Amino acid sequence: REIVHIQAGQCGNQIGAKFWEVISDEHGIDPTGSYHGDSDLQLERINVYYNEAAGNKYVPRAILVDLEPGTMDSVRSGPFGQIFRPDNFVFGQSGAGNNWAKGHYTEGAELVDSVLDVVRKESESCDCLQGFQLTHSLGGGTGSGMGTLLISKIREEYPDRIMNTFSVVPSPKVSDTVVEPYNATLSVHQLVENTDETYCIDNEALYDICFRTLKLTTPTYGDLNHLVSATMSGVTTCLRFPGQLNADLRKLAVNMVPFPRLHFFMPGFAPLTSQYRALTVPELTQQMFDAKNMMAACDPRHGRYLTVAAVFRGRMSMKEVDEQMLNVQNKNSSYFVEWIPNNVKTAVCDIPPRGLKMSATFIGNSTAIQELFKRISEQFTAMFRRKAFLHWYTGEGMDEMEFTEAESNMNDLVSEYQQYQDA
Amino acid sequence: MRECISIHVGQAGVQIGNACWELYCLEHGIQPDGQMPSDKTIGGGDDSFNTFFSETGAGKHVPRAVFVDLEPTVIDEVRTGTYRQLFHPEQLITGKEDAANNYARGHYTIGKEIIDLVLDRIRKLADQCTGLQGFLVFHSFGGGTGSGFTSLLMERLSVDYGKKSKLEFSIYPAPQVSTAVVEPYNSILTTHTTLEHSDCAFMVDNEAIYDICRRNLDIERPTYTNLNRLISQIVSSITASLRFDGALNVDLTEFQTNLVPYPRIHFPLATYAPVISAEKAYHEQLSVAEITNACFEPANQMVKCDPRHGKYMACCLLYRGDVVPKDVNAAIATIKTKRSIQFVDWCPTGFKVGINYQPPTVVPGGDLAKVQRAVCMLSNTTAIAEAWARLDHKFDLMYAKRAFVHWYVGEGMEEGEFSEAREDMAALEKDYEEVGV
Amino acid sequence: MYTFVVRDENSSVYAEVSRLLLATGQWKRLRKDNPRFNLMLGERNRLPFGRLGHEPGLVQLVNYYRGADKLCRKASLVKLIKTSPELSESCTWFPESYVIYPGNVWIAKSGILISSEAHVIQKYLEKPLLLEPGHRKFDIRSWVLVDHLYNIYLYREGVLRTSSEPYNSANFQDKTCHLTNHCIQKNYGRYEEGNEMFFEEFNQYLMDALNTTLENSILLQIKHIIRSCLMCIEPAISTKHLHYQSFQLFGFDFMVDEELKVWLIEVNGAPACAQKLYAELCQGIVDVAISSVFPLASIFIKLHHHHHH
Amino acid sequence: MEVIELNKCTSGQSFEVILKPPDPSLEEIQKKLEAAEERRKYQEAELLKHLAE
Ligand SMILES: Nc1nc2c(ncn2[C@@H]2O[C@H](COP(=O)(O)OP(=O)(O)OP(=O)(O)O)[C@@H](O)[C@H]2O)c(=O)[nH]1
Ligand SMILES: Nc1ncnc2c1ncn2[C@@H]1O[C@H](COP(=O)(O)OP(=O)(O)CP(=O)(O)O)[C@@H](O)[C@H]1O
Ligand SMILES: Nc1nc2c(ncn2[C@@H]2O[C@H](COP(=O)(O)OP(=O)(O)O)[C@@H](O)[C@H]2O)c(=O)[nH]1
Ligand SMILES: [Ca+2]
Ligand SMILES: [Ca+2]
Ligand SMILES: [Cl-]
Ligand SMILES: [Mg+2]
Ligand SMILES: [Mg+2]
Repeated sequence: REIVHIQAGQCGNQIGAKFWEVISDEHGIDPTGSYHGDSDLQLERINVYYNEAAGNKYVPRAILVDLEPGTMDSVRSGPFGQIFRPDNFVFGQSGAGNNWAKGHYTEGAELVDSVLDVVRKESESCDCLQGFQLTHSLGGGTGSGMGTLLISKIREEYPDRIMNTFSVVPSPKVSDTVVEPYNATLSVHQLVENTDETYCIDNEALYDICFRTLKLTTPTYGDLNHLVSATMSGVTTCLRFPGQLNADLRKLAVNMVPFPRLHFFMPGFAPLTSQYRALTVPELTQQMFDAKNMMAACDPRHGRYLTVAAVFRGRMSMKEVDEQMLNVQNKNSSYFVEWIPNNVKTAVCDIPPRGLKMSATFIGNSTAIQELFKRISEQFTAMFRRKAFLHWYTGEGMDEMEFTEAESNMNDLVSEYQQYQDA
Repeated sequence: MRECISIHVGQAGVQIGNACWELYCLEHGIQPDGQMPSDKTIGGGDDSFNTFFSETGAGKHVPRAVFVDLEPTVIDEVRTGTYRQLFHPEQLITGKEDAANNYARGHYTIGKEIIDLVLDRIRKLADQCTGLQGFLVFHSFGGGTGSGFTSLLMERLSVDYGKKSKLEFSIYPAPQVSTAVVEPYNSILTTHTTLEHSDCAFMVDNEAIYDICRRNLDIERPTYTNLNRLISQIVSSITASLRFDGALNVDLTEFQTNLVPYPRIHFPLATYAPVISAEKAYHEQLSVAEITNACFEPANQMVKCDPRHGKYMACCLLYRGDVVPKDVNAAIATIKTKRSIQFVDWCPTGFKVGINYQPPTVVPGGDLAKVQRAVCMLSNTTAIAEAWARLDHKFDLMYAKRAFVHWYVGEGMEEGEFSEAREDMAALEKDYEEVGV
Repeated sequence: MYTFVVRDENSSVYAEVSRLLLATGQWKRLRKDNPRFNLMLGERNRLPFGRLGHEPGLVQLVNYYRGADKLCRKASLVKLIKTSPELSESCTWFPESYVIYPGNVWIAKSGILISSEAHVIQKYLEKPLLLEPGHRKFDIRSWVLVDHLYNIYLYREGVLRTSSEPYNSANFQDKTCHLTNHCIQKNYGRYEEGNEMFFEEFNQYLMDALNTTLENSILLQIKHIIRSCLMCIEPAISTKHLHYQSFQLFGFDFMVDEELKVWLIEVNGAPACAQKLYAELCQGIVDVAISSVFPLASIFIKLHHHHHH
Repeated sequence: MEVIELNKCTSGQSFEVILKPPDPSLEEIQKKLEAAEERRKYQEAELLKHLAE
C-alpha cells in the first residue's frame, strides 16, 4: 500500500517537484490538493502516494531535504509548492559544496535525525507501508552523500521494507564540478548494498536525447527534467493505477532482480518529445527498445537482458501489444538470457500521460549497464591515481582507503554484470 | 448426506471461487440473497445440494466456503459484489500484505501468522457438518499465496482432519497471463510439499483455457473473467455428482477410487465439449457422438498434451443434458475403432459414465452459448506428465544459475528445499514414464 | 527471419537442410537450447516433444513424427503388421516374420545370421531377382517425405544398393553376396560406382532383359506398400489439429524376387541419402516440408488413392 | 461391450461400459516454521550488526 517519498539536494528536489506536478495532474489533484478529475481509476490507488487530510484534501507523502534552503524556497514557489506538508521541509543552512563527505559524515549527519523524525511520522500513520523512494543525484554532495546516509539509517529502522531510488548519474557533458566521479563512486558503493531497485537516470543519455533526437542545440536542466518526469510517471504507473503486474515495489523487485546486487535498471520511454501524429503499437514497441530511447547511455546490444518490464499507456489493442512484444523477443532472442524463461512482462494501463494518446515505458535489467559504471570508474581513476582533489574529502575526516574500497566494490559490480552476460 | 468444504486461496483461487459459486447458485435456483424458493425444508435438510450449502432458519443458503488471501483487494470485491449477502463476514479472510510471488513468503513468513486464524474459521464450518467428507482447495501454482500458503494449509489439514479427502483445483502457469518470472519455482515447491496431502488434483493450464477462449469464443485477448467463467463450467461438471442425485462420484472417496489407483499419480486430465460462442448467431447443435469424439481432441483439454502417446489408467465421462446411455455406447464403439486409446495392462479398458439430464446452465450475458448437451471427460493419462516436463525444464534453467533464489533464502527457506522439491518431481516424471511407456 | 535449431550433429541430410536455409537469407540458426524457434531439427533419441507448441507467437515445426518409431524398428514393424487389420497376418508384401525374445531358410536380425535350422526371425527370400552381368542381389531404397498435412511424397529417384558378388544358395556363412549394405560391400564398385545403380539404368535393364518397365513391374507395388504403411499409423501420429506440427523423412528398403514381386524389408526413420542425390532431395525438403509452413518472400510423386467401395 | 451397474433416477443415470478386462505431525510443522523464522531473525541481526559498524 503506502510509499514514502524523499527528495534530497538540488537535483533530487527539482526532479522530485516535477514528479509530483506530473502525477498530481494524472490523478486530478490540483495545487490546493483538491480532486477535480473525471474517473474513479484516478482515486482507486491514490493512497499509495497521497495522504488524505480534512476537507478531502490529498497531500503528497513526500519529504523534502537539503543542506541549503535555495532549491527548497524554489520548490515552495513552484506551481505545486503549496501542496506539500510544511513540516516535511527539512533544510540546513550550510550547503555541502558538492562534497559527498559533507553530505555523509559532517554537515548531513547533523541534519539526518530531523529527517528521520519526519520519515517516522509519515510511516507511523501508514496502514501498511511498502517502502521508500528517494530522488537524488550522485554527483553532488547532499543528494549523493546525505541521500545515501538516509538510506542506511532508513534500512536500520525499517529493515524489512523495500528501498527504491531514482539516481541521476553525472556526466562531463552536463557537469558542475570535477569531483562528480568521486561522489558517484562513493554513492554507488552505498546503493549496491542498501537499495533493492535503482533507476539509473544518466545525464549523459538525457543530454544526447535532447541534442540528437529532440534537436535542442542547448539543453537546460529543464529539458533534461522533462525526460526524467515522463520516465518517472511511466515507471510508477503500475504502482499508481489498478493492474496485475508489478503492482507494488516488492513484486517488481522479485520480477526484476535475479541476484541482489544487480538491481540497477536502464529506463526507456516512447515517444520522445520536448506533436499530433498518432503513434502505432508497432512503432511504440520498436522505439521503446531502441538505444536512442534509453535514459542510461549504454548500448543494450553490448549486453543481455536479465529481465524487462514494459508498460503501455493509452487506449490500444491488447492483442496488438501482445503480438508486438512477442515479435521483439522472437526476432532479438539472443539479447534475452535463455536461462530466465519468459523474462519480459507487459502491463497495459488505459490512462495515457498528459499530451499523448499513447506511450510506452521500458525498464531493463541489462548487463550493458556495466558501461555506465565503467565510464564513472575511468573518470574516478584518472583523478585518483594522482590523488587529485582529495583534500576536499580528507579535510572532512575521510581516508584514502575509503576511496580504494568504493572503487574496488564498483569494479566488482562491473565484473558480476560481465559474468552473467557470458553465462 | 455428507458435507464438502471449499477453500479458495489467493487471487486465482478466490476469483475462480466467485465464478463457481455464482454458477452453483444459478444451477440450484439460489438467489443472490441466499433464498431458494424450491427448497421446501426451511432451515435445514439433507438434500444433495446441502453438501455445498448450509441453511439458516431465515431460509438463507450459505456456501460451505472459506476465502483466504494475504492482501485484501480481491476478497473486498466479494464483500461488496453481487453475492455479498451469500457469505458470512468470518468466511472471508484477508491479511494486509501479500506473498509477493514468493512461495517462501506465503508458506513460512506470512503463513506462520495467519494459519491458526484460517484453521479456526474452517473449524467453525466443520462444526456445523454432521458428516464432513472433506475439502475442495482452489489455488494457483504460481502465486506466493496460492503456492506457499496452500501447501502449509494442506499439511495442517492432514493433521487436523486426517480421515478426510482433499481434492485440488490448481491453476498451472502460462506466460500469456502470468505475473511472475519465478512461477516455475513456486509450482515445483508447492507440488512437492502438497503431493502427499492431496488425494486428487485437477490441473488447469491457463494456456489451454486461454486458447479455447480465443479459438472457440472468438475473444481476441481473454481476461481472467473469460477464463474463470469457462473454468467454473468445468468445475461444476466435476462437482455436479456431489450436488445432485446420482450413483457415480457421489462422495470424495469415490473420485480417488475411480480416477487414482496409484496415489502419487493423482492428476486427471479434464477435457470439455462443446464450447461455443454466445455471439455466434447460427449454431447447429452437436450430437452425443460429436461431443464425445471432441473429448479425444487436444484442443479441448484443460492441459495441452497428447494422450495417444501415453496410457490410460481410468476414464470417466460426465454428460449434462439430452443424452441416453444407448447413444453414449454407440459413440464409444465408433471412437474405439478410430483412436489411440491404450490402457495400462493392470486396469480394465472402460468408461464410467454419468448423465445428469439438466443441460449446462450459463451465466446470463456470458460468452458461452447454451447447448442441449455437453460432456466433461476425466481421464487419468500419463500424457499429463508433459506438463511436469515443461515446468521442470524451466525450473532447471533458472536454478542452475540460482537466479532469484536469494528471495526465497531471505524468507528463511533453505536452498536445500529447492533440490529436494526438484528430485521429488524427477521421481514423479519417472513414475509416469514407468507406467506409461 | 524465420528461426531454427539443430540438435543432431551427425545427420548428413539435416546439415545440408540447415546450410540451405541459412543461404536463403531468411532463416537464422539459434543456439540449440534457445526455445524461440520456428523449426526444430531434432535429435534421434528422446526428442522432447512435450516441450513443443507452447511458445506464444511462434508456429513450431519439428522434423520427426512422434510415434513413427513403431514403423522404424524391426520388432515394432512385425507387431504393427500382424496386429493392424489394414495390414494383417496375411499381408502379401511382408515376409512371414516372428518376434523372438532371449525351402526352410530364415534370417535372424534386430549382427545378422542366415540358416535353415535355429530380435525378429524372418523368412529369407531364397529366389531374389539377380542382375546380369554378375548374377547378383540388390535392395531398393526409396526416400519418402511426409509433410505436416500428412501428404506422402515419394522422391522420384530411388537407389539400388547392389552386391558385387555372385549369389550363392550353398553358402549362407559368407555374407558379402547375401547382405547388400553399403558398409558390408566396402569386387566393390566394379559394375557401377559405389555399388549404387540408379533408376534410369535399372529401368533400362528391365526393358532390355525383361521387356517391362520399372514403373509397371516394381514401382506400383512400392507405392502401394508405402501408402499402406503410412495410412495405417496416421491416426496414431498425425499432427493435424495439434499445437505443434511434424514432418519426417523415411528410408523404405525393398527386395524384389525373381517373379518381380516386391517385399518390404525395413523402414529407416533417420536415413542418409546417396551422395549424388543430397542436393536435390534436401532442396525438396525445404520446398515441401518447410517453406510450405514458413513461406519465403516437382521431384516427388504425391501418393494418393480414393477407390470407391 | 458389457454395460454394468445401470442406476436411474429422475435427474439422470449412470453406468459403466467395459471394452476389455485386464504425514508430519503438528510438532514437526511447528519446528520447521520456527526454524525458518530463526533463520530470518539471524539474517536480520547480522544486517543490524553490519549497520552498527
Ligand atoms: N485462471 C486464472 N488464473 C489466475 C487468476 N488470477 C491469477 N491467476 C494466475 O495465478 C498466477 C498468479 O498467482 P495469484 O493467485 O495471482 O497469486 P496469489 O496466490 O494472490 O499470491 P501473491 O499475490 O503472491 O500473494 C498466475 O499464473 C496468474 O495467471 C484468475 O482469476 N484466473
Ligand atoms: N528376409 C530377407 N530376405 C533376403 N534378404 C534379406 C532379408 N532381410 C534382410 N536381407 C538382406 O540383409 C540386408 C541388410 O538387412 P537389414 O535391412 O536388416 O539391415 P539395415 O537395418 O542396416 C538396412 P538400413 O541401413 O537401410 O537401415 C538387406 O539389405 C538385405 O539384402
Ligand atoms: N538531470 C538533472 N541533473 C541535475 C539537476 N541539478 C543538478 N544536476 C546534476 O546533479 C549533480 C550535482 O548535484 P546537485 O544535486 O546540484 O548537488 P546537491 O544539492 O549537493 O545534491 C550534477 O551531476 C548535475 O549535472 C537537475 O535539475 N536535473
Ligand atoms: Ca554545524
Ligand atoms: Ca432445506
Ligand atoms: Cl478426522
Ligand atoms: Mg548543484
Ligand atoms: Mg495475490
